[PDB]
Amino acid sequence: TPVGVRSLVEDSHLMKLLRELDKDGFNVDGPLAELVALVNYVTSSQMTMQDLQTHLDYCAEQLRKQTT
Amino acid sequence: FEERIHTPVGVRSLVEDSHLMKLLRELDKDGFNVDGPLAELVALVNYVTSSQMTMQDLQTHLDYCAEQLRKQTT
Amino acid sequence: EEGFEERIHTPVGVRSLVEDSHLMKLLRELDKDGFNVDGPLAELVALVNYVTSSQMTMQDLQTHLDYCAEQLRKQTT
Amino acid sequence: PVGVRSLVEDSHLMKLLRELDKDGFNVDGPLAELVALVNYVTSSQMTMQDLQTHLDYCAEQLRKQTT
Amino acid sequence: AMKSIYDIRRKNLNEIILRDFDDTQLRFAERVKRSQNLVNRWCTGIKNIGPNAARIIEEAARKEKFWLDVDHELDAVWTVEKQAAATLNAWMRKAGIGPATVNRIMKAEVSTTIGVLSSLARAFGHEAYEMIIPVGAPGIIDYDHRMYAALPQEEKNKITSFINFVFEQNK
Amino acid sequence: LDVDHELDAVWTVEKQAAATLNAWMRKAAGIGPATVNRIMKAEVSTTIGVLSSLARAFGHEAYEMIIPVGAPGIIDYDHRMYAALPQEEKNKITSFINFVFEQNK
Amino acid sequence: AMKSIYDIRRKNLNEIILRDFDDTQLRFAERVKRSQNLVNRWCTGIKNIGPNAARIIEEAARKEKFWLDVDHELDAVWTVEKQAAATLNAWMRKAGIGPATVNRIMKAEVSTTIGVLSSLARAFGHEAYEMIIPVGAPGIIDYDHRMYAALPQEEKNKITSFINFVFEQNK
Amino acid sequence: LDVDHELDAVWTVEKQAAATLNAWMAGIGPATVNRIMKAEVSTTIGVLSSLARAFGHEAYEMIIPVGAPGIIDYDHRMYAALPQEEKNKITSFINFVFEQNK
Repeated sequence: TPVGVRSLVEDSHLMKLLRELDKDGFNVDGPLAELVALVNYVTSSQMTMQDLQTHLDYCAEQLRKQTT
Repeated sequence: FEERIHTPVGVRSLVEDSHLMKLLRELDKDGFNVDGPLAELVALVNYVTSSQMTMQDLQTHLDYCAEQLRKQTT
Repeated sequence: EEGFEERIHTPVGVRSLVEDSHLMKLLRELDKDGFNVDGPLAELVALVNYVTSSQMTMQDLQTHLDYCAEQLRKQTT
Repeated sequence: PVGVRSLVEDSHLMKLLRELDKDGFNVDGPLAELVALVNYVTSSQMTMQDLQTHLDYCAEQLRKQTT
Repeated sequence: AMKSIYDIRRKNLNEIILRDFDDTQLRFAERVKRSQNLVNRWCTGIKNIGPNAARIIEEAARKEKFWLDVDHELDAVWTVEKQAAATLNAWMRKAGIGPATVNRIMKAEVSTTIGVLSSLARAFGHEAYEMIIPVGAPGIIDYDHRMYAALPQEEKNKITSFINFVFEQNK
Repeated sequence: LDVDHELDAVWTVEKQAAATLNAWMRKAAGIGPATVNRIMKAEVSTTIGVLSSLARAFGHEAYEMIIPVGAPGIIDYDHRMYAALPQEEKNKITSFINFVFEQNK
Repeated sequence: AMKSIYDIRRKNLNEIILRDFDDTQLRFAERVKRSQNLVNRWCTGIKNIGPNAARIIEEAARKEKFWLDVDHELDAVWTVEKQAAATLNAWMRKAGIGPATVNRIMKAEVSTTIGVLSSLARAFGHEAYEMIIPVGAPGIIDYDHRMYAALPQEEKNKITSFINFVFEQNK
Repeated sequence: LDVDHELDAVWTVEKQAAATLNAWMAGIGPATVNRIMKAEVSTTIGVLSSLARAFGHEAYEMIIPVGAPGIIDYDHRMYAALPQEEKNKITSFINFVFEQNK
């Protein structure tokens, strides 16, 4: 569910796994960079969708008045 | 009446039969050529039919777009 | 010569009807000769205003749909 | 956008997680998450593309009414 | 595309002949005093209904002036077997054959099997489900199949998905 | 493969009748005849009169079971549900299709 | 809902006043032969403009009948110191002299420092920027400030991002 | 803190002129101007005005604050230049955003 995916933004199990592995001495910054992109994408993509929501709501409100 | 006709219900009411469509049809009877006048009313009424349909059509697509965005959000 | 109604099919023609159509010309001098055409005059007021108004909403939506698709572009392109 | 879509099918993390699974360490939690995040990229992109089609339709109808 | 006047005129011409003259172009040809071919060309759309005909049509159709020019869209609201041969008969019209299998004439007042119809139909080249229904309202055959076939699958889903959505918003 | 993704980079009439009827469950058809309700195996060729009653029972009609829905140029939609639509909504479906056709050259 | 007739008449009346009879509504009051108190309550929106007054206004405006009811939008589509003084003058209409915290208050000549300007403005529960606003407020965006402050930050960003896009599409 | 965290959300006049001019990247006197950017002095409204035009902007723009109420944060120069019909789109949208709460 999307509620789950939004919660994957901050401190996922993948996040908790990747951090302790970096402390051991092997460079996981390549992998760590990838999770950053996706997690930011979740945030950003969800920000845009809600922005569209408001604007379609607005468009539908103007249409309602002219037709009803 | 004046508020009625200014409601969308009222502007749609003018499509089929309005006093102006009654009025213009009487003037034509006497030999006055209302080609110019009558061709405009028809256009005005046809824009009312046409734009109301488009708006209803856009209404359908926006609720489709909103339907999908819910599922991605919800 | 070229026709009358071919221009009036276009929205450029319908918008031009907003102020001073031949129908506007017609009803006003008819009023000046003593018959009450306020009813008819009012009907043309509603339609012409609707043209203005509906055209205004559509451009407004034009702007908002451009906005929505500008944001969509970024996320998918 | 191209980069995040590329993560879908072939990513270092998906290779990484598939190497850790063989050891005996159960990565069901971490692996289930990646799949979802990845699936969200396919899903959200198809929807956005879908919305792109309908806004362009809506824009088309308005142009005809306005032009 | 958004309607020209010819569209509305013809649409109104079409509805008149149905609702006043029984959807037969000759009965209106008789009242309007014009050739049934010209009438057919207007109805089919092959010829744009002129301004003058539109007035003559209104006279002939007993309609008030410019009614034909006005869009009235907001105005308010048989056997399988014999049609299988009626289709086949109309499809014969282009002998008793029947080049592949068959030898059923066919009378078509008896129920035939879908295999025989399928074998009959592809003789003409057409499918077996055509033309099973007279109303035709149940289906969009308007679209060119080639154009739909050519669409990437991704574009099909959009088409089908919007259809399904329209279905649920009504009933 | 628990990973749902739609992109990497960038037959005869009797079997269709059996398939379409297999789809109309989830949504005992005798009622009428109980003989036919083994058609699912596609071993028999039903007559059009009986298939019509094996459609008209559902409120659907005969042809809907025998349309080659799998064909690329045949849209998969419920034909009975499209019949009942107002012309306004029929036009909306037709209008979007032709738009989508004009896109993609 | 958006644009009733009273609102249209009001806009056309203000247009007439701004266009023809320029600054003062007293000058239309003279030509229309009606109280300037009445002419003022039409313009600002307190009293709506009825059927009879509309034509009277038109008759007084030298326009044709129902022009006032017709929306004409489709066609439609200085010193800082003296301002700070004239603002402080107009703020003295609505504390009264003496205030506190400052003296040397000269109005006409001096170009005060923004700190004092602020101390003068803030003493009236206002801000310094308001004192130095241009003739007409073109960049302002009138709104209720309490309500914008009350919006969630997510709703603020949606408002602000839209404006910028609007700017971009206009340059 | 690398990722966005957006979903989880969360003064004097001379300091504003410091920020808003720093935000704004004859020209009368250089040292006069070189002081203003780190505050340290209070400028006159007459000098405030002529300085603003250098960028195409007005006087009040540089000393206008952005607290919670007045943080409708936009370029005034750009807004002033808009046609009226399009200004209407902004205020219609804003006033709709209000209504979506209560």
